[PDB]
Amino acid sequence: MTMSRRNTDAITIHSILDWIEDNLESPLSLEKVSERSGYSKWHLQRMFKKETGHSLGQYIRSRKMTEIAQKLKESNEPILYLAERYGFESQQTLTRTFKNYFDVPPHKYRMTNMQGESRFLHPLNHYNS
Amino acid sequence: FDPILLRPVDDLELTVRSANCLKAEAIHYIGDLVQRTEVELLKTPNLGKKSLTEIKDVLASRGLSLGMRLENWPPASIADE
DNA sequence: GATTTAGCAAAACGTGGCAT
DNA sequence: ATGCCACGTTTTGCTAAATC
Repeated sequence: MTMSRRNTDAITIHSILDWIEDNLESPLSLEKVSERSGYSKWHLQRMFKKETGHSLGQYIRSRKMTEIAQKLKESNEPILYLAERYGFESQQTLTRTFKNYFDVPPHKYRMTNMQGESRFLHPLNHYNS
Repeated sequence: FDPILLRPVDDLELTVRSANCLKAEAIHYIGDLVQRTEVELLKTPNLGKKSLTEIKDVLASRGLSLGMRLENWPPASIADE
């Protein structure tokens, strides 16, 4: 009591966002992986959702999507490489996820100059993003 | 003394999952970290092994040993977030 | 050749509640 | 407060295909 800064239910989750961000560049790091960094999937999901506002598994995909998108525009790293690097089983898989998220094919997104920061979830996950 | 050694772990400018997780283990000063056993700290159900690289970097680049007892590290004003 | 796509199935997940 | 099932959902996985 007598703090007016952070919440007890918040501090227990205020060590998951950073964990994911520093573990999504290569590994999958979903609820099951974050289980060793918090609690059981079904419990962590509930706690994460009631803190950040978004779902864990949802957040993982959302952040990875925008991260790859940036590397498709700023960098010229091959789609197949980015896929395998980010934990995707195949380029086809990444193409599916990207298309069902940004609605634009990964290869086209790389050439689309009109496309910018749209549907780009940031490593905050607390205020709409 | 070292300018960053007397700084909060949350404001050491490291990676993502490192500085923020360290201040969640009652560590708000690097002085505690240098006297902390990595074998236990990195085993905490949250701390990542990828953070060890940055943590060890701070100690190594400062000439600090694992669990090196400091004569004086906590000043007058020492609070948490 | 490269990219994108066809479906199918599963896995987890989305949550609610439940249990301790 | 911690653990769990179920229902459902998304994704996933999988073989291929199609387009560029």
